[PDB]
Amino acid sequence: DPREVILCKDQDGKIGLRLKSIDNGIFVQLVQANSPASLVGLRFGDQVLQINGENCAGWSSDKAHKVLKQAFGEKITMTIRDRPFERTITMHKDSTGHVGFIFKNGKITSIVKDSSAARNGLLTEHNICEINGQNVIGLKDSQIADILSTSGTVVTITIMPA
Amino acid sequence: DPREVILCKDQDGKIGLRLKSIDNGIFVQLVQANSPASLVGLRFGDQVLQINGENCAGWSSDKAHKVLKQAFGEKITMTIRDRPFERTITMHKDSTGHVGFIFKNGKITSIVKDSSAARNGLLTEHNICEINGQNVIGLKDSQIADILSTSGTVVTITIMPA
Ligand SMILES: CC(C)[C@@H](C(=O)N[C@@H](C)C(=O)O)N1Cc2ccccc2C1=O
Ligand SMILES: CC(C)[C@@H](C(=O)N[C@@H](C)C(=O)O)N1Cc2ccccc2C1=O
Repeated sequence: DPREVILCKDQDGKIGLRLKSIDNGIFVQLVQANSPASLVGLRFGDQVLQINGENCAGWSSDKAHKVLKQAFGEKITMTIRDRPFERTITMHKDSTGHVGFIFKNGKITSIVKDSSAARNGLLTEHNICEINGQNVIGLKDSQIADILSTSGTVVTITIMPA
Repeated sequence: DPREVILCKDQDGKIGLRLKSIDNGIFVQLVQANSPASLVGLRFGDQVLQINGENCAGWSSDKAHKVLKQAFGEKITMTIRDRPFERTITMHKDSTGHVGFIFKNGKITSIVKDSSAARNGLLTEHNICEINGQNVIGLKDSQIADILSTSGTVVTITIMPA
């Protein structure tokens, strides 16, 4: 089900959040670390239903950001649906220490034949969100590879359509 | 998470199934009624992981259909993941008996302002799969409207990206 969240604006007068209009709906594109957004448990992928009571259905990215910018008081209220496009998939590394997919800009671009990823039916055109609980949104590809490399045999990732 | 299914080829030498390659993965596009696919509970949206042991990752629509066509013997085995893109949303009709969205060819094309659909954050470019348990895949728009009309106030629908 959805849920309500109350959060306050920081010194610089922001919440550390980017919103994207996708199919006439507003979605969290990035949540900056240690921000008011972070504390109340907002994460990349969350759907924004209302902002201060008003429905977001139909709003552009620009409209959604302009509402928050001129939003009145200390406290903004938001009705959220938790990552509705969330898919978790558990994979196992082979002898070479690989689960078997290629990615660019944190998005899966190809699957390796007869790998663990192929076995479990991983899909391309999906962004990597987490790896074993560690959020990888807004990291460089090399930083993602480090996390993959420093993982154990069991590799659980969370994905979403691009 | 996944599961195995065994099914036999019918008199006309088919299973009554269409498969579509989506993001280097095979998916059920349509399940013809009273077919071997229908028995054993295949439905539009299911992901095909293996066909007769072999991983489907990377296969084209043509490749996937060609495997089944020349597949040896009475019995085909398939590893399936049940509708992984499934999203349910419950809505309530207004005074005019409307939840507030437009659709064409069983796909949501627009949301009505300040409706129940807007309130609950329904998205366009999503196919309607069920309505209160009733499957509406392969129905005409008018037949869908009948089911909507003959629904009560509470309207639960299942959707998927187009
Ligand atoms: C094996 C390589 C090609 C692959 C990889 O580490 N694969 C993982 C998912 C596995 O199988 O453990 N990487 C690492 C990397 C770093 C920077 C930019 C792109 C990539 C990429 O595709
Ligand atoms: C309000 C009307 C135009 C709408 C509708 O009854 N939808 C409900 C779910 C609502 O608006 O709540 N319909 C009915 C129909 C029949 C055949 C083809 C398209 C449509 C369509 O968009």
